This record gives sequence, C-alpha cells and structure tokens, in this order.
Amino acid sequence: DSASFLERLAVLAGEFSDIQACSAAWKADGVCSTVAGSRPENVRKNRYKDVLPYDQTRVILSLLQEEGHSDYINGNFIRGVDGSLAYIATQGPLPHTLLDFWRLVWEFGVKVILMACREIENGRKRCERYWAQEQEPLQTGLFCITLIKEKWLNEDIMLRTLKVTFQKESRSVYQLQYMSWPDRGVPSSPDHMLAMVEEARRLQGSGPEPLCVHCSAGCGRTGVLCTVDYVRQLLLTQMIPPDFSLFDVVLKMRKQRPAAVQTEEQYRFLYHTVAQMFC
Repeated sequence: DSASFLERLAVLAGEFSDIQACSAAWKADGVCSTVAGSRPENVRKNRYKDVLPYDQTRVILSLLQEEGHSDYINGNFIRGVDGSLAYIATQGPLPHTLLDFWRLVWEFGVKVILMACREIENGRKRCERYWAQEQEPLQTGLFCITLIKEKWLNEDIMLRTLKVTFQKESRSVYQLQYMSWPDRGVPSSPDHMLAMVEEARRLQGSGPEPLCVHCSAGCGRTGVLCTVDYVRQLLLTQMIPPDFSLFDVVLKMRKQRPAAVQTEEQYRFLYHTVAQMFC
C-alpha cells in the first residue's frame, strides 16, 4: 500500500535543488574529506579532478598489499536496505587502474558488475575495456579475464559472462552493460534499465557481496542505478513505509558517493522509474 507514495505524487526541480543545497551544506559542515584521493601518489588514479572519493566511505584495498600495491581506488561503499555494504560505486577504470579495478572485484567477492556507460561517448574516452573479447583473453597484471558468453537482453543491455582467474582460482563474474545512455539527457523510458536491475538481482542471488556499479565518473548514472535497486529491494521485501521519501534516499546516497544522482534530469528519471515500479 505505501507504494500512498503515488497518491502523494517544478516540484521535482525544487526538490532536486533542495537535495543539492543539503548535500552542499553537509560537505561544508559534516564529516567529509578527500585526503586520500588528493595524495600525490593517488592523483593520477582519478579520472576527473573534481571527483574524489570521500574518505569516510572509501574502498580500502588490501589485496596484494604484501606485494606493495596501494590501498587506493576511486570508489566508495554505499549502504543497502539492511544497513550492510550493498554497493561499491566506482569510476570507469583507466589504463593504469585496470589492475586496481580487478583487485576490488576479487577482494570483495563481487558476482555482478553494472556498467552504465560506453568505452567512448561522443568522441571522448569514458572507460577502459576491462572485459575480454571472443577468443582474446585479457591479462591485467596477475588477472586473466576470459569471455565465456555475450547476450543482448534487450536493445540497450549487454550481459557478459566472464571467467576471472587469479592465483590459481577461477570465478564467474557477470557484467551488465547499458549500451545507449545518451550523451545529453536520460533514456527514453525506464524499462530497459529496470530489466538490467532485475537481471543483476537474479545473478547476485542471496548473500552479502556488494554489487559493483560504475559509469565514467561513478556519480550520476551510478547513483541512479544504486537508488533504483535500493528502492526495488524495499518494495520486494514489503518495507516501503507510508512516509517513504525518495528525497531522503538520494540525499543519503550523496553522503556516501560524491554527486550520486548528479542532475535534475536524472532525478526526474529516477522518479519515473520508481513510479513505474510502484505501478
């Protein structure tokens, strides 16, 4: 029933402006810093100078620490509906952070990656390819990535089944890639993104390992995906309260990953998606 929310639903423009105002006030007065990402040795590991992970929630890598690898990746944990670390929101890896991306995926036991960008968008590099191609395994440091299968779920979503081998162990990792997110604006409808989230959840199954979600910066589109999944988990567990607030969910996300849900158009798209889920 609380899905009441629809009965309650320029309003959205004002609401997004309030999210921006509140999150900016929190950056200024709250426990919020970017010390690690600004260290000289880490600056080159950031795709964008204005996107640094907050120290408070940053992903601290330990895999291969004994072999001298740094703890740093541009990525943050985001809490899920049970208060556990349910998402890792990170950037699209650079040539020199590919190895770190796989350390992240391996260390935290990630089963599903959601990628919400293309390698190149409108003539600009946005993400390095970290997956293998047909009959062309990819060696990245000590990781060997093999392509087992590729499947288009619909015209906008690719599913890759990967075999990832490290230190004599092989794991299955599924990667879902959204293939048509526009350079300006948002998708024509929420349907195919919802299909992506639905499939990710089937592949994830039970168990606490985080979903790995990324776009190019790891902010806007990434925050849309994490929020849609968070709200869908509330819905499926019958835990939408009568005072459910999408505003509060997005604001909370913004305190964990910088600029989670970056634009008014993204916020409106998220509203459209949630309304559709609520029927």
